[PDB]
Amino acid sequence: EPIRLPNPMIGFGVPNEPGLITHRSLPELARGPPFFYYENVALTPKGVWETISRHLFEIPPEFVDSKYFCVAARKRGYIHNLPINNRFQIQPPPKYTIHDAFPLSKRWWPEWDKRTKLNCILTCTGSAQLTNRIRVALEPYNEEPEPPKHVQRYVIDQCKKWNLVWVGKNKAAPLEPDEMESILGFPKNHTRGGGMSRTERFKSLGNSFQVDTVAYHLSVLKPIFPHGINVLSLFTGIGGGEVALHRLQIKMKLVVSVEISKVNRNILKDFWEQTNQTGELIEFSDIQHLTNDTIEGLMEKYGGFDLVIGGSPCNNLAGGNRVSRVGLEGDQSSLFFEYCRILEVVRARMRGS
DNA sequence: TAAATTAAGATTAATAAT
DNA sequence: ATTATTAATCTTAATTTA
Ligand SMILES: Nc1ncnc2c1ncn2[C@@H]1O[C@H](CSCC[C@H](N)C(=O)O)[C@@H](O)[C@H]1O
Repeated sequence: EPIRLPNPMIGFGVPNEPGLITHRSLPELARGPPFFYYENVALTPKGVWETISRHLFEIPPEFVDSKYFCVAARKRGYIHNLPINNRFQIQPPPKYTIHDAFPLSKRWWPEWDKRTKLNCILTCTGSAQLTNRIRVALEPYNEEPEPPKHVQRYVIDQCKKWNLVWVGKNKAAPLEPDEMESILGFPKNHTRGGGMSRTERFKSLGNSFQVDTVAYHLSVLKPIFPHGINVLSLFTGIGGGEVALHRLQIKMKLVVSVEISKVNRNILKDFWEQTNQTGELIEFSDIQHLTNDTIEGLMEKYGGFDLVIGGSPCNNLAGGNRVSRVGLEGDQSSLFFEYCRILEVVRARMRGS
């Protein structure tokens, strides 16, 4: 049978909502050590998560929309072998509604824009030409109490489609990098510096984790590892998993990071020093060049990995991709099988066979 | 020439309507 | 329950700025 997405998309449960599940039955092969945590977009071409689950020991994905953790939706699938009881959220949780998340916006927000929630944060931002087109469409009705319905429809659907917020008179503009940073749960200016351009900031932020969602899942690790963990971070990006562990106060004795973007590696190392991490950070570039024996050598030096965490590329899965939405075997999304290859090396030492 | 700008539909699912 | 309509969606690439 095909994988049906859960409605509501709350996974095994989210804060302040009914339907929390405290126990599941995992397949014997799925079982740690190591713990592992895999992330990707939920809204793939047909059959993709079935294949991902087949290669991750038939674990059913946990589908969670991050709108239950912040102001912006983020419908993601999570395959992991973590315990699911006694999760807790990092504090304080981010603002839940647009009204609280954008305090100045009530000055410009139209009554007929009924959004209390933003849509997914993506790598492609709305253009200044779109802002002008919306402004021009609304101005012939400035002294009218309300524009006609067909004009309202165009503006509303463009604000949703491009995740625009009202910032000036008849002015709907996309989110700023620091706003994306805060909604995704990163500290302010996390992706400012390290040679990252504003353009690259948009892409890296759009590709990243929602930290509060991932932290809520990883929270179960805190009683398990009082002395911290050795982490294998695959497709690290701007370090969503590391920020989550940091916010959970779970010591990272070691992070071996694999991330091909140089500016992303700079952002992660900047975070490592600015938060005064006492553990060691090791940075690799291309996962395709990371050999099995290197993983085994690292485990022999540092004593294995307690957690393997990563999200492999989505560009060949994402609905926004006009060119190469060819599925799991696309040039970038096929790097999922590199995640499985590395994970299997860790499992061979940790659990055997 | 790094950085910025802009527009380029299709695929599903969720929801509404028989 | 079945069908039709609405709705969301970790993007690529060509091009221009500066
Ligand atoms: N061959 C490769 N080796 C290593 N990393 C790669 C790669 N190809 C792509 N990547 C990286 O895979 C990442 C996928 S996006 C994942 C982002 C991460 N979860 C975060 O919190 O930010 C990107 O950062 C991309 O640069």
